[PDB]
Amino acid sequence: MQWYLVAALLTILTSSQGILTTLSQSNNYDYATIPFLAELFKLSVSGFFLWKECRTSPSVRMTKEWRSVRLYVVPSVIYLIHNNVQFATLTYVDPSTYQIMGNLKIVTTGILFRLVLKRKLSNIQWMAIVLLAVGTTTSQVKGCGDSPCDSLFSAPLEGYLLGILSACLSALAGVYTEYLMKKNNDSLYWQNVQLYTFGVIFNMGWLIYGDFKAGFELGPWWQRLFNGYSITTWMVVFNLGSTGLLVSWLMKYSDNIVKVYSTSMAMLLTMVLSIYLFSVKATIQLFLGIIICIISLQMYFMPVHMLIEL
Amino acid sequence: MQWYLVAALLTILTSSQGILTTLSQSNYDYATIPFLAELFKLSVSGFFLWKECRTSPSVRMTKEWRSVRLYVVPSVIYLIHNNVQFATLTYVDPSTYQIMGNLKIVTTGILFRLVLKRKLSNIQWMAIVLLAVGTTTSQVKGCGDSPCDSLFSAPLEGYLLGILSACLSALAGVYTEYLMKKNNDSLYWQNVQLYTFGVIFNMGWLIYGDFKAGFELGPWWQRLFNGYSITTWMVVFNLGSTGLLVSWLMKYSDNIVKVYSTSMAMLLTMVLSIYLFSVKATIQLFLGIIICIISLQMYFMPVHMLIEL
Ligand SMILES: Nc1ccn([C@@H]2O[C@H](COP(=O)(O)O)[C@@H](O)[C@H]2O)c(=O)n1
Ligand SMILES: Nc1ccn([C@@H]2O[C@H](COP(=O)(O)O)[C@@H](O)[C@H]2O)c(=O)n1
Repeated sequence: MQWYLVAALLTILTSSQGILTTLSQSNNYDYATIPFLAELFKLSVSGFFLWKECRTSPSVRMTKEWRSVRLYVVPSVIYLIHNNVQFATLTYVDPSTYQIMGNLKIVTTGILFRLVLKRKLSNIQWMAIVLLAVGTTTSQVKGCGDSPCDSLFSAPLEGYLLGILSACLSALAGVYTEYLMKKNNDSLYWQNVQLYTFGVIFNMGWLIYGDFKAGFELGPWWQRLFNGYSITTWMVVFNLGSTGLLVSWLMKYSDNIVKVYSTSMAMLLTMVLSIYLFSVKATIQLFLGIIICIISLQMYFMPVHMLIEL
Repeated sequence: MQWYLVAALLTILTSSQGILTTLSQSNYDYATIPFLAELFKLSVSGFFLWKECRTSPSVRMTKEWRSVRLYVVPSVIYLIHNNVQFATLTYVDPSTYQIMGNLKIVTTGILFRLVLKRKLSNIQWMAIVLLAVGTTTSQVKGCGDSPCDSLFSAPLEGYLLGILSACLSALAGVYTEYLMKKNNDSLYWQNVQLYTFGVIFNMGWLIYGDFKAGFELGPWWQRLFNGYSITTWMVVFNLGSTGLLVSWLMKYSDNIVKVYSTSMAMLLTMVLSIYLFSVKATIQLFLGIIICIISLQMYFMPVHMLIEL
């Protein structure tokens, strides 16, 4: 119920789906179908709570007018375009280069927060947003004697340009979602229901397109849907659903910058946990990135009188 | 130089590329490795051919298009095979697909008799089957395995294509043996022709893939080295190595020695995965090994040793 508990919980669970994905990714299923099931989980859990809210509550705010309902399409259109850009990018860059260009969403959300959401940021705060992006990048940077030597700056221009466009779309999606939640006095569960309906539709249309690409002659998406699905596979479907509901909560009762701080701190926690479990070699880059990020946290969230005291 | 040392070495190295693949499958494209692996074999064969011509008084080499053009066929089969493999996986989970893979043992068996016209005793036929049964046994999904593959409950297309896949797989191998043994030619010249067409077709595949997206995205040659770790290069060499041994066996041995090596590699991988990846040893592993060890004895044991005390 407090934004900082939800944000902390999102951090805990964003790193859970991180580890559970790799474990489940032990050589058996389709990660094309999970986002569909993950959306279906969110759509049906939101609908449940909407139903329960209508039967429990004297008044439930719900804008049924197509003027406002149709606007929940946009995020899905952005995310569709985003997925094409992501796929396009990876045909110029190795996934590590792509993973590290991903920290640009922190600055692009920053900018669109100001531009689209028209919200005010101090200079100290702007410097924190940048520090966060720099701090996360720092932890990811390829250390000495790393077998996949990514020759820096030596990737094709298309790669760099698309990586940048990817981050702008990623940010735009999140920032537009916040707009939708906060533009209405409506119920969180009704906003979710509309949002995640269009997501289900578009996820589904994607899989139908994929089947169209092979002339519908091969196996259809609905038949294949459950193939290889272990328990761990189902854990991440729920886990991806869970975190997605928290993101919506924060889109309503918080902001994108709290989101990207949660997401960023999850990525650091994952690396810290990977040392004890997957036994990954701890590096100075991890150490440094954490300190930058902890300080980036304080800068942005610390009350401005605490910044100035002894 | 002795077939049984090469076969044993192929077993050792077929399981090496097995582990090294998963370890490296930790950043790259497994679409491009077969291309580099073929290039390695083509250029290592060419090297030894060159060296053989400069070292040897006489080198047997049939340059006539009548016989050179026949080295295309394996590549055409393997191309069709890869389409079938991809098609299959859109009806079945990879485990179901992996376990249907033991049918290549019986399909090589049959085509050995049909295409290569070679003679098998009944004891030998029973060994070929036992091998396929023994490998399947080790793979079978044990109690409390999270991906519960509802047996027999897959689509018909899946089962039918899995079967067709095995026939093509076998046909490719059996036809290769035909090519090696139909000539008195140099191993290195047979490799050079074989692996030239393989390079060409591997390359045409990647060009097709780029055509499928209108050549608008990243081209295969630019992308070729992306994500390539040292580990990645180890399996490229390792996949090249084993492939040269397969050719040796296509010439101076037979497909059945191949599939015994491949099968025993798959068992060794599971045994090694217990100490390294710490996979839980099962009775199915234990049973499959005993079946396979006995399947080995049956096929290779001299028939007087089978009958003594
Ligand atoms: N694999 C995926 C995953 C998501 N998407 C897009 O993202 C949207 C789903 O929303 P989220 O995944 O952001 O919850 C869909 O509208 C879909 O177009 C996709 O096109 N391919
Ligand atoms: N990923 C792969 C690997 C091989 N192949 C096919 O297999 C042939 C290469 O032979 P090997 O890789 O079996 O030595 C090529 O002609 C190619 O058409 C493919 O089409 N896609």
